[PDB]
This record gives sequence, C-alpha cells and structure tokens, in this order.
Amino acid sequence: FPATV
Amino acid sequence: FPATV
Amino acid sequence: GAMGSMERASLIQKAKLAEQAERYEDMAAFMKGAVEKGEELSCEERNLLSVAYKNVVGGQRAAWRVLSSIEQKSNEEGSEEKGPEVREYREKVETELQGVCDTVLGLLDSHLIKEAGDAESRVFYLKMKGDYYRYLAEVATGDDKKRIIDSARSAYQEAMDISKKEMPPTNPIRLGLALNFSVFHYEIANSPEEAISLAKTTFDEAMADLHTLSEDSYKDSTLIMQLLRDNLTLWT
Amino acid sequence: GAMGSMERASLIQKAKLAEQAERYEDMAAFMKGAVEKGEELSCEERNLLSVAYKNVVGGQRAAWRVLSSIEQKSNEEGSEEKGPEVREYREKVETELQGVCDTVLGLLDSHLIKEAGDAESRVFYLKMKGDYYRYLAEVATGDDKKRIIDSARSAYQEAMDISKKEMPPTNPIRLGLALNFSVFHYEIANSPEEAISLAKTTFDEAMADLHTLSEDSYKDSTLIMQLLRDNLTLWT
Ligand SMILES: *CC(=O)Nc1ccc(-c2nc3ccccn3c2Nc2c(C)cccc2F)cc1
Ligand SMILES: *CC(=O)Nc1ccc(-c2nc3ccccn3c2Nc2c(C)cccc2F)cc1
Ligand SMILES: [Ca+2]
Ligand SMILES: [Ca+2]
Ligand SMILES: [Ca+2]
Ligand SMILES: [Ca+2]
Ligand SMILES: [Ca+2]
Ligand SMILES: [Ca+2]
Ligand SMILES: [Cl-]
Ligand SMILES: [Cl-]
Repeated sequence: FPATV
Repeated sequence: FPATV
Repeated sequence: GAMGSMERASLIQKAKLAEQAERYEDMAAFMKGAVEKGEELSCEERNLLSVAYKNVVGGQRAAWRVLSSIEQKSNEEGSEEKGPEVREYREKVETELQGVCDTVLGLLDSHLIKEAGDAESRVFYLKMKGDYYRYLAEVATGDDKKRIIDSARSAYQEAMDISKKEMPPTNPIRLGLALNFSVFHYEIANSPEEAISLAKTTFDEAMADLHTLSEDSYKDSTLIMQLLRDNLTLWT
Repeated sequence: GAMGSMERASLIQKAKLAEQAERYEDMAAFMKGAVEKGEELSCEERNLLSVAYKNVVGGQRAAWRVLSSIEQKSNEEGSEEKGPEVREYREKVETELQGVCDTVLGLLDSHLIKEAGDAESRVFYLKMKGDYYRYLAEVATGDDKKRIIDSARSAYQEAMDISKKEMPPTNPIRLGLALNFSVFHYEIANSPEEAISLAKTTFDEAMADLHTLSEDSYKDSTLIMQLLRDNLTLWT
C-alpha cells in the first residue's frame, strides 16, 4: 500500500 | 521477561 | 457521554498514558470525551485525536483486507463452498470500521470544523474529513459509493485550497494533506496521473522552500517529502 | 450468551478467521461461545482457545506494566504531583485484565476441567488454570494475594503430577507446563532455585528422550527445550 499520514 | 508458552 | 463526568484535563492526560501503553481504543475514547467538552483543541490535542483514531481504524482496515482477500478466494472457480461465515465476519469487521469512521466524522461535524478558523486547525480537520470518507469509500459497494467518494474529494479540495493560500509549501500539514489526497486520486478516484502530478508538484515546491527553514523544521518537512518520493517510486 | 445463536462449527470457523486477521478479542469471544455450547474441545480447538486469550491478556499485561512503571516513578521523591489519573488508569487496565482472567478461569471451572479425562486435555486445562491465576498474582496486592498464588501453584502441581505419570518427557504440553511453572517459581513464588532446578531437570530429561522421536516431533520438542535453555541463561 502507498504511504499516508 | 522470561519465556512462557 | 461515558466520559461526561471526567475533567477535560484528565481525559487529555489519560489519552497520553494510553498512547504510551499502546491502548489506542482507550486513547480514542478519551479524546472523544475531550472533544465533547465543547472547547477547541490545541495543536497537541488535535494530534492526540488523530493518532488515536488512525491507529484504531488502521487496524480495522488491515483486518478487513485480510478477510476480503479470503472472501475473494472463496468465490473463485473450483473453490469449495464454506458457507456464509467468511462474508458474515467480513461484514462484522466492516460495520465496526464504518462505525468508527462515522464517529470521527460526527466529531468533525459537531462541531470541530465549524469552530476552526485558523488555517492550521481548519486544514487539519478537513484532511481528517477527507481521510475518513476515503476509508468509507474503500469498503463501499452500494448506491452511495459515488457520493462517499465525492464527500472525500470535496473535503480534501477545501483543505487544499486553504493550504495553498495560507501555509508555506513546506508546512507539514500541507504536505501530509497533499500526500493523502494524492493517494485518494490513485487508489479511490482511478486517477493515477492526477496522483502522480500532485505528488511531484508538491515535492518540487517544498524542495524550493527548504532554504527558509530551521534545522528542526527541515527535518520534519523532509521526512514527509520522502513519503511523497516513496509513492512516486511505487507508481512510476 | 451473545454467541448463543451461532452454530458451534461457525464459531470455530470464525475463530480461525479472526486469528488470520489478528483480531484476538473477536477470536476469544468466538471461542468462549464455542466452549459454552457444552461439548468437549478437540486438540485444535483447545489451542484456538488458548491462543486467543493468551494474546488478549498478553496485551493487557504489557499495558499494565507500562502504566505501573509510570505510577512507580510518580511516587518517587522529587516527582511532581500529577493527581489521581495514573493510578486510576492503571486500575482501569488492571480491572479489565482481572475480568479476562476470571472469564477464562470460569470456562475452565464450568466445565472444561471436570470433563477432561485424557491426560493431554486435562494437563492442558490445568496449565491454563495455573497461568491465569499467575496473571492474577502479578497484579495482586491485597488480603487474597497468598491465596491467589496458592491457587496457581495447586493447578500447576496437579498438571505436573499427571504429566509425569502419563506423558513422555518430550511431550510439548509437558514441556510447556514445566517452562511456565518454572517461571511461576522465579517470578511469583520467590523461589529462583526451584525455578532453575525445574528448568534444568526438564531439559535434561527431554534431551534423553529425543532419540525416540520423528523429525517433526523432534522439531516441536527442541523448540520448547530452547526456551527452557533461554530462561536458564537469563537466570544463571
Ligand atoms: C499543530 C500540528 O498539527 N502540527 C503537526 C506537525 C507535523 C505533523 C507530522 N509530522 C510528521 C513527520 C513525519 C510523518 C508524519 N508527520 C506528521 N503527521 C501529520 C498529520 C497527523 C496530519 C497532517 C500532516 C502530517 F504530516 C503533525 C502535526
Ligand atoms: C493437542 C495439543 O495441545 N498439542 C500441542 C502441541 C504443541 C503445542 C506447542 N508447540 C510449541 C512449540 C513452540 C512454542 C510453543 N509451542 C506450543 N504451545 C504450548 C501450549 C499452547 C500449551 C502447552 C505447551 C505448549 F508448548 C501446543 C499444543
Ligand atoms: Ca471542568
Ligand atoms: Ca456492509
Ligand atoms: Ca475558533
Ligand atoms: Ca448446532
Ligand atoms: Ca485493583
Ligand atoms: Ca471427557
Ligand atoms: Cl460474525
Ligand atoms: Cl480511567
């Protein structure tokens, strides 16, 4: 999965 | 801590 | 309100203890109680709220994905029928996840966003609104899926508009908002080109503003910039 | 019984799904429902029960230790008074932990142990009884602490007596029982010499019986033997 914050 | 199972 | 009898300051204190103990459900319950006191949240308190729910919903999303994959495999050709249990349990986890999202969206709507006038607070809360609608969108399969997606988009877009007008390109909230909106484009809106363009433009505009920063601000901003780069590497 | 309307086989199936999703609270609730159907548990089902509650209580114990350490530091000389909140929250976690232990002990008492006649099942359940009384002992500070410790000791001792008569020295349940009873001696009963003697004697008697085993049984037994060795290394 891609990075989120 | 020591090992337990 | 289960937390109605506890002092605001005690709820905050206990949220911090719960974080140290990795008790994120408790942390979220304490922060919900703190929000329901009706006062605005400080920067630190907003971050406690977000950390708590991020961790709770993050765990639910991971579990949902495991169960959805099992369910998908159960529906392939050649797979032996195992009854309604996989679907039922995936639905149970899904309903719990939706409940947490609805709780967060409820706090934002009653009344955090409407009382947030400073750019830093308003953008923070609007990013949260986009994020929790995005989580609803991840599991949506019915008549309202398009409307859920559009609710996420709308919240992110309002946050983006404010952030571009009111915050420098290296501001961590601005950067994190763009990171997540970029992921929305890629994973939810079927818009990989928009995702890539946003991540690139955000990275490059931040790069050009790093010279203005202290050592400590530089560290913060560059950490998030690396996440943009990581996504770009994944997608190209 | 919240799970009273669900089929036994569906509860088992869902416990296995919950394990895959790392949803240990759900796993424990499903297995509690399965026990309350009233039928005996198979080997695999006993292991589902134990895994679920081990993970739930393990998380509670870790959180309790974090909070207890903070509380201890708050009560040192020079520490600034921060009010009742640390104690209150440690007490909250402690009460939750005690509740889980009481739930497990209740399942064992109503009626898993009394219906367990084979050595493998009876020893398994008696080990659990010792373990959950040990967890109660870890947090006990009142009039009943001695009685809690003695309840753990008594359960472990009955399990040990059966295991020595009925199981080979390499049997994994026998080995794990001895590992945990040894820890009881060291950490709860203030008997480090007994702890060390038990771990050593258990290891050496298992070593001498390995020649009887298949490759797969050898792997299982040697894994647990290494835990005995690890504890011995920590303690000597
Ligand atoms: C007052 C306020 O909200 N400030 C703030 C500043 C920075 C962050 C932050 N910093 C990093 C560094 C690396 C990875 C993540 N983060 C975050 N997290 C974050 C959040 C929670 C929301 C929006 C952007 C963002 F970067 C948080 C809060
Ligand atoms: C039917 C039955 O209960 N069988 C069984 C056999 C082995 C284990 C086992 N094997 C290992 C290997 C490494 C570490 C731990 N374990 C365990 N766990 C365990 C348990 C849950 C209880 C008692 C002893 C023990 F080793 C479990 C169950
Ligand atoms: Ca007050
Ligand atoms: Ca659903
Ligand atoms: Ca305001
Ligand atoms: Ca039935
Ligand atoms: Ca207590
Ligand atoms: Ca029986
Ligand atoms: Cl279910
Ligand atoms: Cl509390």
